[PDB]
Amino acid sequence: RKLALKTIDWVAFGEIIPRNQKAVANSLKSWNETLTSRLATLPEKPPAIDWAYYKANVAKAGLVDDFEKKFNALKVPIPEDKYTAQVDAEEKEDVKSCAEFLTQSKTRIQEYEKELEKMRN
Amino acid sequence: EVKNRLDYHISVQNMMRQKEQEHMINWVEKRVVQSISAQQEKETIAKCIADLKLLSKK
Repeated sequence: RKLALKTIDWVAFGEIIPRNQKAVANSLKSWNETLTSRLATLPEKPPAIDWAYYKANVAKAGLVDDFEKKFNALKVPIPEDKYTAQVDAEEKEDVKSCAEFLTQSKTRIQEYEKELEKMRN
Repeated sequence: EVKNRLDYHISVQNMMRQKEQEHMINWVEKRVVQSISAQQEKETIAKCIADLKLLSKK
């Protein structure tokens, strides 16, 4: 496919602690940057062949022609997944992140604010 | 990976035509040149160009 547009706040990234992954994050960033540098380079298109030229010029012939149509015809899968639990190993851990710890954490936060009201008396 | 293929076949025939051309050149020259010399008239041609020296050297 094309490119995926995920922006990464690297500040936040490493920090995580779902503890089986914090270490992973530190490594995964750098594992990323290896992949990041790699893709960012790779030349987008390879060339293809002047079939007519070699069609003449290969005289174990019809080879180029055979190859021409067959190469122009020959197609390619696109490389598998492994590890895409991330989309999900997100959002549920995200409910832990956000909502579950969020809401609790706000519940904490409020009591001090209410009590700083009290301490304002 | 495909092309190297094709390219070899060409390159072979190109190299093969030169190794014909060399073997041709040596053999062709070594066959049809030995007999020629029965022309005393290659020296009438030596003569001819030599009159075109002896004349055409002015």
